[PDB]
Amino acid sequence: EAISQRVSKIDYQLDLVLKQTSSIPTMRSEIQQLKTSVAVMEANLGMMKILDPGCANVSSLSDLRAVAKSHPVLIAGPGDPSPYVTQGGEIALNKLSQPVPHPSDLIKPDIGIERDTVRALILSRPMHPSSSSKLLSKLDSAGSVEEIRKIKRLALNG
Amino acid sequence: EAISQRVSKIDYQLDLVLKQTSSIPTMRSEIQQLKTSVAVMEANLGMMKILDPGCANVSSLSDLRAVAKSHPVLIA
Amino acid sequence: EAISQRVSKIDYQLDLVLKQTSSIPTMRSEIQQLKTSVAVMEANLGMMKILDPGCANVSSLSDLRAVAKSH
Amino acid sequence: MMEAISQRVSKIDYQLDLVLKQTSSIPTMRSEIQQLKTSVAVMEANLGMMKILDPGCANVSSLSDLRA
Amino acid sequence: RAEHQIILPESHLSSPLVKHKLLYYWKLTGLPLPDECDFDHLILSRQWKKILESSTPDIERMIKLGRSVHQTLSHSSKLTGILHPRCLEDLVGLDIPDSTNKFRRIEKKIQIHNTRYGEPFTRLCSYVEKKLLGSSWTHKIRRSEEFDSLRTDPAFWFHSSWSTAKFAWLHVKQIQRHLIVAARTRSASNKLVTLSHRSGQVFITPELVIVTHTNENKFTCLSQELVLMYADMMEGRDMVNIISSTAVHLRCLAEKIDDILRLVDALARDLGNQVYDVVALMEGFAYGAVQLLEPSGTFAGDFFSFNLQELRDTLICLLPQRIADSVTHAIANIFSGLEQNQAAEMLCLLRLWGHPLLESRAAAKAVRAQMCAPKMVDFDMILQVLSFFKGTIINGYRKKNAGVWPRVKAHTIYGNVIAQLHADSAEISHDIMLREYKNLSAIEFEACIEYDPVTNLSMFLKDKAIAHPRNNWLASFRRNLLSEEQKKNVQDSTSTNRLLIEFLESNDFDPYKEMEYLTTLEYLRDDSVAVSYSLKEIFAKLTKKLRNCQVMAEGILADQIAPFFQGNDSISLTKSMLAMSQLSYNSNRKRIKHRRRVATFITTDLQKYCLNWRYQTIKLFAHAINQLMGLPHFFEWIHLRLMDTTMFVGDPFNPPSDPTDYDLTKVPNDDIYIVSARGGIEGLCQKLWTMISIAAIQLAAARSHCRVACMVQGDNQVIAVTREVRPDDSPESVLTQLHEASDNFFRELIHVNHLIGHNLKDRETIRSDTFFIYSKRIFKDGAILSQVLKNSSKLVLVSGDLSENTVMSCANISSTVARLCENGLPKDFCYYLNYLMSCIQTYFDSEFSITSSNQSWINDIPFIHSYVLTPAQLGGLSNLQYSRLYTRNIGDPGTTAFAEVKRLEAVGLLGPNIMTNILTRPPGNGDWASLCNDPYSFNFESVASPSIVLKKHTQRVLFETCSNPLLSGVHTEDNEAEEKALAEYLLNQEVIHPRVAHAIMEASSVGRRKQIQGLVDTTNTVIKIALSRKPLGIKRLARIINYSSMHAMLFRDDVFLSNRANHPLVSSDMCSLALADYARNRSWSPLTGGRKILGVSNPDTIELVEGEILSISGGCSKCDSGDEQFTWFHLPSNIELTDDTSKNPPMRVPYLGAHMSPHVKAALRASSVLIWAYGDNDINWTAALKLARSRCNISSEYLRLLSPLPTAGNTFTPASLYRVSPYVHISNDSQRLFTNVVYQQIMLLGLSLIESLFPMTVTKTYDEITLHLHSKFSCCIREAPVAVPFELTGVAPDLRVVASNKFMYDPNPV
Repeated sequence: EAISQRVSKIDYQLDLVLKQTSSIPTMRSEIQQLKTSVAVMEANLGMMKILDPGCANVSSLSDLRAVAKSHPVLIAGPGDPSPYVTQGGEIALNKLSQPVPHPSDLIKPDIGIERDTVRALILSRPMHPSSSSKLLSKLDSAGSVEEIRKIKRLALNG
Repeated sequence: EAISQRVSKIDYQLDLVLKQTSSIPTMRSEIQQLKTSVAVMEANLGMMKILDPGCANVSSLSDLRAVAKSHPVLIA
Repeated sequence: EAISQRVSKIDYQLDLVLKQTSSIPTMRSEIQQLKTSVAVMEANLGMMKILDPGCANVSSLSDLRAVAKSH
Repeated sequence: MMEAISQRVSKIDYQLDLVLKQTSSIPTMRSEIQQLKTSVAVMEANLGMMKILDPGCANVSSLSDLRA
Repeated sequence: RAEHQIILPESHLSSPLVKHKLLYYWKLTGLPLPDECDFDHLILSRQWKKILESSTPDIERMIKLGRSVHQTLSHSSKLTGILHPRCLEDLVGLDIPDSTNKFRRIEKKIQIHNTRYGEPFTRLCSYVEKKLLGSSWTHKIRRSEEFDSLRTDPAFWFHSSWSTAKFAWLHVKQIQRHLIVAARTRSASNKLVTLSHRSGQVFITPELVIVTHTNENKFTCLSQELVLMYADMMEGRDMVNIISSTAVHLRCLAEKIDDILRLVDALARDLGNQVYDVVALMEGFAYGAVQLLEPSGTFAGDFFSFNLQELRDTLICLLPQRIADSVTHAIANIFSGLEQNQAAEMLCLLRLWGHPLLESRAAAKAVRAQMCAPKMVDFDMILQVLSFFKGTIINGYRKKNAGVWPRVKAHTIYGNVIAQLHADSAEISHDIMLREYKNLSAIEFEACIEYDPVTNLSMFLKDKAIAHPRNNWLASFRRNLLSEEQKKNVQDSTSTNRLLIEFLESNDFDPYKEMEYLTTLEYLRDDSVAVSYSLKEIFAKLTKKLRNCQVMAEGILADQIAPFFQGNDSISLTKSMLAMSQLSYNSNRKRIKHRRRVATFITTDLQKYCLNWRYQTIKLFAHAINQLMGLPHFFEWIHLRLMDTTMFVGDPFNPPSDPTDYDLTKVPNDDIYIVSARGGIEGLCQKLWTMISIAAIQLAAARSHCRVACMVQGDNQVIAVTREVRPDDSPESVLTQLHEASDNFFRELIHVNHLIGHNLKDRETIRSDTFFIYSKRIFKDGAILSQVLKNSSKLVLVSGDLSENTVMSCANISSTVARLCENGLPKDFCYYLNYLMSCIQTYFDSEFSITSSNQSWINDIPFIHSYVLTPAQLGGLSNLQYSRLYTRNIGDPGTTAFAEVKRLEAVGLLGPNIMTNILTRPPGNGDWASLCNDPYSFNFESVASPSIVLKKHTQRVLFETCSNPLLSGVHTEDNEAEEKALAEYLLNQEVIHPRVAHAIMEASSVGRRKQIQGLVDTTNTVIKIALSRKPLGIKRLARIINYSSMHAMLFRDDVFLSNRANHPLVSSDMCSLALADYARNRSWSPLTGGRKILGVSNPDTIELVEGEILSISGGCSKCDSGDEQFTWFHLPSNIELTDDTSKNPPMRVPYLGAHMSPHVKAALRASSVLIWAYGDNDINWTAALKLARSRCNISSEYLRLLSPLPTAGNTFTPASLYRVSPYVHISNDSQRLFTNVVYQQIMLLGLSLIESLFPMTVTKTYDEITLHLHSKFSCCIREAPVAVPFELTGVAPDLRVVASNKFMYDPNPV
């Protein structure tokens, strides 16, 4: 029927009128204020570039100036922390995650040790005796860190 | 003339915008929650002690002695 | 005259209630996961507040959300 | 003769509403997706990137100096 | 005076060696101090002008000794005053000829013992083993050549290197102990002993022993415990040199030890106090020498090289570089060539150069460095660990409570996965904990776990030394040494400062009132708490209240929260270790998806573990448990108290060096102090830290996608990264996947421990495919790796400090010898080594005694033979039977002692007079109370041990002033008389049963009072208080002092020197349980009246069976003799007992052997035992209800239904090495009767004979070995008696009970 349908259609499109004109100027202003409130959180988190040794404990300090992710550190303890920062604002950690007042402490082989260990490997592992005598014989002949390593990987493969 | 089933498919189609505009004011209300919650957070993080060079936001051991002079409180 | 305005009306109504109703539940679930990603912001700030010994009487039976709103 | 005036008011009402709702509902989506991208930068600079300092008293000063 | 002859000065070192004690008696005497003590901080600061003006006996002896030593050294040169350890090489080689003659007097008598008794000790060991292995082996019975060298050299103890100094230090030790005892009583006698040794004189006083050398004009001074340290180490290294030279698989170590000793002593003179850094490295070389024998080339030689580099890097700071090269070359030569066992053996060399001298300053610096240090942890890694923490609590509470999560604060469940898993109440897997760590880290809890504060009560009855409060802290030091302004501050000790005593005097002790010291934050208001740190290398002195809350929090975590984390406790710490090392590659190599699993192992070294925790890292982990208990602030007390307090290092002889230190809140973070200790204290708060480390280990296992079976007791973390491989996969792929997974896991474990603040090192830890370390025991390939030579260094010659006790001192040697037999030494060696050492013991106590009689029996050599060889139950001293060498002490002792006496007579060792004098021995006192408290026993006349007497006396004295509301019904006025009356009621019946009455009285409240009394801490400083507040008397104390004499004379009178003309009807050729039953009946006859004391004796397991190894043809001459009741033991042929595990038959774990209050379980135990013993009728139930009424509060209709079935219900030390016992098959089919106690012992006897077939010099097998332990043709087969029921004549005693105590009563009617 014409009238009984037109009444319900007019009522529901008035519901849509009440949707749109309240939905737009409120929600768009609220998300602009929402973005201006999340950007001020983004701009209040002062990074500090922690320069861990981690596990790669090489020399050449600038490498750990290079591989140093930034972090917003949060003081959760009593006292003064200022003798653990740097002109520039960077805090270097120990292997125990301890800050250190001078970051030069992070970056701070022989031949007798390696010969001793490979002799221990030859004498101690299961082996035919003449082959043990052979590898001991061509070990006092060695004279570098290299080619002791050749004997080391030769003994461990039999 | 007969425009009967045309009006019937109109009656069919208005239910989609019925359920979706039914869901609209709930989204608007949740934008109102997120505004106040993000406002509380940006109020908080301005007074936390994130370290900068200058080190003026230090607490001492006197705060532990001063705050622990009472039975512990409940904030919830 | 009535049939031309009628078909223009149903064209406009049909395609716009296609695409608005297509757009709504998508933004609905995104405002949903904004809630569960903003709740853990207060939760982690309530975790960060109680690590300092300046706040040790903040008794553990309280809410970390409430310590975020503590001030 | 009344339904003509009725649908004449009706079509401009329906079109005016829903055309002034389409061009807000779609920038609503792109703006809220830009805002979800925005808050993940606080989900990392506050959550992942956060380290907890304790200025351990590695010095020589009395407890009454540390109780200051 | 007899009061001063009870708490004797100790014979072995059980205390730290303090430097400034020795320097006090050095400066106090007149001598010149060493050059390294000229600018010392305590020497220069003290006012010695007043300290030397006391003229106590403490100082005048030192003055006379400073005059006396100074005369025999010239004025022509400078007197050098060498301080320990720079005087090690001298005192190592000390030679007093006097004490050498005085011990060779003993040596001659031991040579007489061997010449009179060596062939019957051959006959015993070649008869018993012949009997148990049958006549298929009677051509293969030859003695071991550990026994034979012991036989040809009787004086092993006297003819080794180190012996001539071992004589000297034992002599100087006993002289100084005698001088202390004689200086206790106020007298004016000769308080000085001078001895003469090769190039010099030795001066002995109560305090110092001073050794001089005249040719080099030097002298060393030693404090009281430093001569204990030298005396322990000389007989330690000499006994090592004995054992490692007479044992065939160990003789190659004998040079390698004698080098490394005499080497490092030479390094003592220039390194000095730092040579123990070289001694602390000696453990890593014994580890790396095991790590040289890996299956693949990876991990082989890494840690040996690391220790060798560290040994070089320490020696080059002090030595010339040529000497560091030569020394490092020597160390690397010594620890190479060794087997697996022979590199486990080099761990003996740990205590074998002694202990460094300690001081408070240099031990407080090493705590300020690592405890007042800044840290920076990762919050986002705290969340990843806290995720697994909360997830593990969730799954533990789920598994404990039938599939229910804890009471979550439900508005904090974030995300669609965790809300789903709560809504199902399912189990979080580790992957969801890793992925959803942001959501799972933020979940809260409500008060769903209800604790129990005093759960254990044994930890409150410990004697932990309590610091006096911080206004009195200078009472920690000797008031002789405080300056005058600091003497103004010390008050008097009203308390004893003991947790044992001040807990029992505690009026108004409520546990829940005392936890409010913490939860209400009053403990941090409290301006009286001072903590004190110990001198060590785990212990601290707290105040009273804080120590109480410490023990409560430990108990609550230990019972409620910690078993959530699987707890990773006697055999469960070695079944879950021996089977964990079945997961190495070499344990399962017969076979080589989801059909096989193997592992590789990481034993880790965390640097300064317990004191790198911070409040910032543990706060949230504590927060997740304060919520789960309903507590505001409980489990983070440690850091918040130590931040606000200042603690110091506690030592009497180490005061603060500055004389202007009055108050702790004004001292600088300096000399002995620690101000605002951020870190933990070791031992304290251990449960929470163990749980955080388990969460981090599981976190890193999940971040590299692997499965981990860890075990951690602090920083003793042992991780077995596993990988499941195929039976048909190549071995290189298996050992590649394992090493890849190990590298990934180790990298992530470094990473997750670094970000919470814990350095586990890359090189210090020990990764291996084969072995791992736990409690200094090395587990390698499904076996435990031998420690004979650690135990040989503990083999000593005095044991006990309560009297001159020879019985306990022979019991100590007996146990240590049994422990050597467990680590794999022959039987015939160890038994006769026990005999020779008990001879040396009983002659060592005659001489050298510090209590000035024995001359009648001490030269009677066959008496001393028959005395240390007769078992201690029958009267003598031999606790170590011949049966204890094969199995464990399960069973009846009396039958075993009679079986030993029957064997010793049957071979001709022990005389035939002595067994008959046992059988005719007059009875003793006899009680119903004593027979109830000690079944299996005899009523022979005996004297009471001073340990038992003084322990019982202290238990009775401490519960006199017992005034706490808890444990109030422990000590009553008639708690003795209830025991006497209850024993008279239970025992005196138609058929006397002692064992079941022991079970009943132990179950009832009388045994409950006994059990709670037996939890107090009877240290010697507790016995001193309980003697100083109620003296022992006159007759008891004279029995204490003359105990060894009375015991020896009692054996001499009763059974050795006796006539006993009325010999009984019992013969000597019967089974020994007949003689044990005759002796129990005849002994208790003036008390029993003639009734058979029955239901006690068991057979002897050796006596019962006559074993037989099969020959080639099969079928035994014992089973061809008409016998089919035996046990089947099978051993497969061709077993390589070493690394080559290619073709071994299946190695398995070898044979080792609800929901109510435990008061109710003890009550139902009483009901079950009473009804099964004395029949089932309502007269018995009338009394059994009354007995169970003492413990619980139930009624009679519940007891008749809740009563259990009538039953038999009336690392540290592994039971052996397991070499062929993992490979032996057991079939108990043919013994149709005994399929209990008998077969549990016959199994272990067979499996001990099988591994006694093969020594430690044999790595292969060559035949299948089958045993038939036949027992039908035995004298000890006797029928079980017919249980004729009856009724308990009379009424049970009243058994009064307090209902307030939860420790003793259960008022809730179940």
